[PDB]
Amino acid sequence: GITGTWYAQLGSTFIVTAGADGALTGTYEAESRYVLTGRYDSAPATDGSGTALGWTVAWKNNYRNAHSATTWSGQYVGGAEARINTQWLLTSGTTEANAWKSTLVGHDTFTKV
Amino acid sequence: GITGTWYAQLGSTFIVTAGADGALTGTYEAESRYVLTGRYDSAPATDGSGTALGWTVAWKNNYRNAHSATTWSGQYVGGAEARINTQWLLTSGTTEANAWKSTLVGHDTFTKV
Amino acid sequence: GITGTWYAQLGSTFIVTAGADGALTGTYEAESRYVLTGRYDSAPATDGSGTALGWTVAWKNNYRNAHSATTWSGQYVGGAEARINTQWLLTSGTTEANAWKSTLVGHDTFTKV
Amino acid sequence: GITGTWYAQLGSTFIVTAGADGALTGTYEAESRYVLTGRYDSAPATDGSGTALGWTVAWKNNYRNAHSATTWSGQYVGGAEARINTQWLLTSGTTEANAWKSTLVGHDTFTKV
Repeated sequence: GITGTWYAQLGSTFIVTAGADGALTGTYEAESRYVLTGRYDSAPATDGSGTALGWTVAWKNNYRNAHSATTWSGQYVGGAEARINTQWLLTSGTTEANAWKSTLVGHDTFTKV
Repeated sequence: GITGTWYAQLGSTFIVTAGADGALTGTYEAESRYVLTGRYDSAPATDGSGTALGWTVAWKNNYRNAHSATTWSGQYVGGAEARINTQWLLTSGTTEANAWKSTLVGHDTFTKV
Repeated sequence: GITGTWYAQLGSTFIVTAGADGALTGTYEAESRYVLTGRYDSAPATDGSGTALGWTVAWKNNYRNAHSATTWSGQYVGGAEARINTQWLLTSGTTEANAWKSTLVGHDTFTKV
Repeated sequence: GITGTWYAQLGSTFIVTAGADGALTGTYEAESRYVLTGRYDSAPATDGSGTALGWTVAWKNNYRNAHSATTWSGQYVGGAEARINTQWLLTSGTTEANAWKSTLVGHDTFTKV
């Protein structure tokens, strides 16, 4: 259900493998490819509710470093129109005095199509 | 700097290893111990700003399953009074109609002491 | 531009008056009608960016009291397909020990249609 | 309980009047003084839980305009060490393409002292 390629409304793509142990591993997109890691409920309830998950990307790679990281929190909904609904937080490293403006909040939805 | 044991203001403890590759691995606390995974800026700026990081915990283990997950986003600040400042999002798996009440937001600070 | 009736994707409706002073006043929907109050940028930039605003609703009225309140933060975008894009926080009054689970985060978009 | 002067951990001050109707009116601090408006639970539960409230400030005044607004969501806790605990969202007006980076999230605590 979760393993495979997902597309965000804006162009971004993520490729992920969901292990039997509750692990998420993959990449977020060559100068713009980045490593991701996360966890998920490997035994969800059967009564129709979604499957909880989360993952992180640090924005550094062989070609650039933005000195920041994003975390996504949300749930997988199965079916014909499968989707992953998230909210995210983006934190940048800052000095002592600019800490208050260090974190962005947003949201996103991913589909298979 | 980041490897080691951290304590949250409320009692929670987390033990983490920061790899050379930008990886975070460890545990969050036996019936209450859980696996965590994340990423961090392995080459931060030198001008005094903090080090960006994030991690995820799925709330399932050999003893219980709360059908949910938490993600933490924030930064490490070094020195004599080292600390990690975060904001977090907690998502539970829900039905279609209760999705709107699915996600909590909060914050936390961790110290070495 | 902002004065008038707005509809949320789920059925909710809000009626608002934007004063010359930067004030927002109106109602959010008879047992389910509630008073709202807010503020907005009464002199936005001309270069195409949106108009910042925010408002609050306390969930008490002559017929019920849910001991909570929601605040919306976002921006107005003008044109043929005018819209207001927000993120919101919902806080409930809690005891000392359950404070950590006191606040929900979500998002919403409103249209004229 | 709520009427009066409150001080944030960083220097900011806010002066507010809580009406019998569930209204909040006041100012947030002369070139740096701004109008605020909000709402609160005028009949909270008696079992010890806090009193839910929210307010908004638009960052424009006779001396400057930052084309943005902040909303605060949280609760009042009474007693000898009275306090107001909040989380806030700050939205700036942006173009179509920079919308994703438009909103900051943070937190704050206010005291009487």
